[PDB]
Amino acid sequence: EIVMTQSPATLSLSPGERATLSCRASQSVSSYLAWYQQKPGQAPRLLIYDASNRATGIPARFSGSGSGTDFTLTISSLEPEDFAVYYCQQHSLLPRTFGGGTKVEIKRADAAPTVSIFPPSSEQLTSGGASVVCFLNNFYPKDINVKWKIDGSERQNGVLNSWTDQDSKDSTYSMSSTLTLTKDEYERHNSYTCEATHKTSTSPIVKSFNRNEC
Amino acid sequence: EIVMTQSPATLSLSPGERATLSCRASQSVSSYLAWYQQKPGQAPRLLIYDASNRATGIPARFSGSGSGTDFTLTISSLEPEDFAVYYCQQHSLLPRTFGGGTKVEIKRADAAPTVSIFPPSSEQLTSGGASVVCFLNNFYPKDINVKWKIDGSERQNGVLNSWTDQDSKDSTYSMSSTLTLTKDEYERHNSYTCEATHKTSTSPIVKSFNRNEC
Amino acid sequence: AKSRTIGIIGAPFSKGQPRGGVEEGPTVLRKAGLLEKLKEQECDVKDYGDLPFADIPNDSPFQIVKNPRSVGKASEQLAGKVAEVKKNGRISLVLGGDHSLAIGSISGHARVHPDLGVIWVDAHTDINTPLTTTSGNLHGQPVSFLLKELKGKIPDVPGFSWVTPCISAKDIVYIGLRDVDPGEHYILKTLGIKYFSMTEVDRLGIGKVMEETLSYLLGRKKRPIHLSFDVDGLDPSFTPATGTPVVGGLTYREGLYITEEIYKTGLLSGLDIMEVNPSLGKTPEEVTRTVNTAVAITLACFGLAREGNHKPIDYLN
Amino acid sequence: QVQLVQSGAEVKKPGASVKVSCKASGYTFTNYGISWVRQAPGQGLEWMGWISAYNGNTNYAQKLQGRVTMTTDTSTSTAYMELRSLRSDDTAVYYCAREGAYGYRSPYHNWFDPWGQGTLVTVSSAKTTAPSVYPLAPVCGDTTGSSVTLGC
Amino acid sequence: QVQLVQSGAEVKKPGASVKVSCKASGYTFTNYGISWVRQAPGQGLEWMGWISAYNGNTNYAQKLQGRVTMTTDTSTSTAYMELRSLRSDDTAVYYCAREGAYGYRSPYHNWFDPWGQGTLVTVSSAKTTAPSVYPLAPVCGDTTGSSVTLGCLVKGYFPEPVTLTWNSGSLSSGVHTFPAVLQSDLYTLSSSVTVTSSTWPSQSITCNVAHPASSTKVDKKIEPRGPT
Repeated sequence: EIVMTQSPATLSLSPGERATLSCRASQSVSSYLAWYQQKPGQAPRLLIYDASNRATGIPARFSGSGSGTDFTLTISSLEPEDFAVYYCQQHSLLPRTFGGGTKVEIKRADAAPTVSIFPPSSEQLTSGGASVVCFLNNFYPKDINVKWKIDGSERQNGVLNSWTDQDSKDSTYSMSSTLTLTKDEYERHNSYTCEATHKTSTSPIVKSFNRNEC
Repeated sequence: EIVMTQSPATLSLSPGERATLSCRASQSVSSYLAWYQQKPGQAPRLLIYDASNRATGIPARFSGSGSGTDFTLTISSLEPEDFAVYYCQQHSLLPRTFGGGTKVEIKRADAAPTVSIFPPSSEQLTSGGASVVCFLNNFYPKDINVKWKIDGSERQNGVLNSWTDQDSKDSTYSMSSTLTLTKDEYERHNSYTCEATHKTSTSPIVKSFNRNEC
Repeated sequence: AKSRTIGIIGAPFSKGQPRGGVEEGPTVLRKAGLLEKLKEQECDVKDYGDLPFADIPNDSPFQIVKNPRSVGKASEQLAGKVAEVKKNGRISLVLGGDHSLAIGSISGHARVHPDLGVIWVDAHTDINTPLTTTSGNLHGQPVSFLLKELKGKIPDVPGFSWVTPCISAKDIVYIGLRDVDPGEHYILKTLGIKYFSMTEVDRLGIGKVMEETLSYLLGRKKRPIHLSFDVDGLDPSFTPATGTPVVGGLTYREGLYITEEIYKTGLLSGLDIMEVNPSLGKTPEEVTRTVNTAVAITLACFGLAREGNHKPIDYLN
Repeated sequence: QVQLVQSGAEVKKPGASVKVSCKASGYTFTNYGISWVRQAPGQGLEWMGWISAYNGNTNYAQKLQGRVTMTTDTSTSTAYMELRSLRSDDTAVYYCAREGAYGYRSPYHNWFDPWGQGTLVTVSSAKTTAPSVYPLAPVCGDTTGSSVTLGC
Repeated sequence: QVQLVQSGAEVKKPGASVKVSCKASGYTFTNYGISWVRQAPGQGLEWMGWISAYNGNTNYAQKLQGRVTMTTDTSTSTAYMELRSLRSDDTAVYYCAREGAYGYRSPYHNWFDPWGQGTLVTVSSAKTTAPSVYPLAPVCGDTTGSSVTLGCLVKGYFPEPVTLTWNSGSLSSGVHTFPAVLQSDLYTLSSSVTVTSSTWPSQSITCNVAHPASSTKVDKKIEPRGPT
């Protein structure tokens, strides 16, 4: 049992220069560990087999080093098809731990989210439910805290969030704030606020609507 | 698996005559068990190794007997340095259970607790908490039930008690009644009662204070 | 005495075999108290410490042979240390590690005694060449760098420029073969090496096997015996925490009998305890059985007979 | 080429196991060893067992000893991984990959290079049901911005 | 003499183990056998495993089979005891003691006589934090009795312990330092009281709270509140 730690937890580097990564071992794995290229929704493709030597079908640019505690993975010719989570794997000690994840993002000028909210349908009120979802579209980077409030008094334990992968063209992100309430708790209150907070937003953007307003 | 039972659960004998103890086995351990002298906060010092024979550095007075089901430990010359919890250990059957505990107290004329209560600080009200602790000092013996009440209606699941070891000089005990409430539940009510009950107290001593009284 | 005058050489080396973890070879065999269990009977035990094995960064492999330079440098450093402890007149107890160290552990022994005989107790022959291997691991190729008859069938592997072939084909005895390659069996039948595989051990019994072994090596002339003992040659019910276990091996009784008959010649002059891997026991109890087995094998090499031993003074006093 | 075909996307409630076929093709089987690695979504990956096809060597991992059983079928080169006492934390994509057998004749391999395509395993006790669409989308329709967000 | 030196006071959350060294000295090792015994505070004691240093004999107990692993290091005579799947019931003082190996050459021993000094192991997931002192102590100050009880309240600290001295340790009479208690929030509470009379309003009373695991010191001067 050896914990394998990766020092860049996330990474955002524009298509261009080197993007050297890190994988630190808790013991001396001693030039016996590997590297991977798990794209989202794919099988983890092998990059490097034992700390170097560029395993069998890698294009030109994924050399690494090691021997034997803190290893590197150099992406010298970044090539924007390579935007995937990278994993380091020790192998010559059991059990066989992996790294943590090295999500190489895309690096652009920080985009503001389009903070937009929607009431539940009247069809859902005929079912007995109330799902209030605030959609935040086209933002960069990821980090947004969204606060729901009962007419100004904050909401917990009903909020669900769905983050996207980074988009291919504008390199932004999208997010729902899925808040589900009952039919009774819907009809008790009116002003349903979506307090969004992004780094581009100097003030916390609060998007709201009253019940039966539209 | 043999349960080892000790017939004096507690014991209080003044410095003086014999204080013969008991350790009953559930089978025939047959002259193969031991005795210990765990002082509070110490390592359990060995008294007797196999039912007799006074193991290697015991002063003059800790003889015992056995062979083979219900054993004794004689303290013939009581010597008030010996006020410690005593444990009997069977050894020639696995797994190796111990006794229960034989807390030899100090035996004096029963002391009345000084039942004293304190409000939480105003510093704690600036934090959002309310810890109401009723201190009961210098009592003997141990057994006191303390009742907290919401202006006369009893309190549960917030009461903590911290008993001391028996004091060296006056041979008494001390106890906090640590009751922690919130800032809101503090401000709802005023008269915070400490219904204490000791054997010296023919009536249950109720110590109380109003909120913002002092 | 002449025997049981031990110089222990640790060698925590792993870059011949794939299963990383035999670097805790000398660490676990010493923390089980091999030194203290030797020091009851009259053993002048002198610990020469573990060796510092450097990490060559550009360890470019051969065709199939992998990590060649690290194994070559490790065996050269070990052969220097073994020649040092054999100039002190001791018995070179080397304990690793893996069989890749036995190149240096026999070469440094042959720098002092050029006429030694190797009892290679192993499940495998370890006689693969860099041309006939399939794994390419150098724990499967220590013998083929050492045999004089294989000069010319060995390419110049980098890091092994110092290796002089030191023993002949008729001066090595295998005991416990039960997993032999086709290339290994072809070399073993071409050179005519006297081998006692598990067929012959089941046939003759370990008494007749050890009698024929000592008559084959020591029958013509008394000469130093270098027992190079592997812990997968014993059955994996006794040593499961090894690198490449092969079932149906020598029993713990038979292993102790081999080492006792080697001791009673009085001509033991080097011991190798390789392939102990404490990181592969599925329980710590498996590691405990493996290490207690290897320690008992070493103690029975250096005098601890199972019938008992007494110091030569009267005990009825 | 060197592949591992898996099957298949299976849902088990907490009940019986999710024995996954990992069919090997292209390379010589009983000359390497298939291991298994799980991945919860949005998480890392955990190695969870390795059989050697040379001789049936189990060699499981911590926290499931126990729960996993792993076999081979080397007439047709698949390798299996069952489970026991299923649980809603085991909602993962179970990958199988090849360590290489660590015998004596098996070649040097330490690095997982056949990789199978993964297996969607979600362990739940819910019933298979239809979705319920409750949208609001103006059609566009105002309540002051130009860009009309809308969705289902 | 015959000792067992242990190390050391360690806190693990539920996570990795609390492998404790039990270093033996003075007697011949690999001629006896070290066992281990736990003790939750205010409870009895439970034997929990015994290695023989003669040959590595595990011999664990019920309910942890499993969780414990026990090894030796008999080059330097220590004996180890690891753990697995840690839990908040395992807040105990893990003692190691010597049964004696039950081989054939090892002498008669059945009775635990080296005893080690114990090892403070509290298994919690809380964070190391400073205490919060919220006292009321009249200084003395009335509200009718002669004996003026007064004390500090030490709130929300982790881990154990604090050091509680009254007026830099000078106030020693009437000191009733209480044993600590662990909250439902996995933080700890403690208190101490000193009792003076009503004839001493000019006694500045400061409890000197210091929690060295957080390396925080709170020296609390307390004053009464306004009468009449």
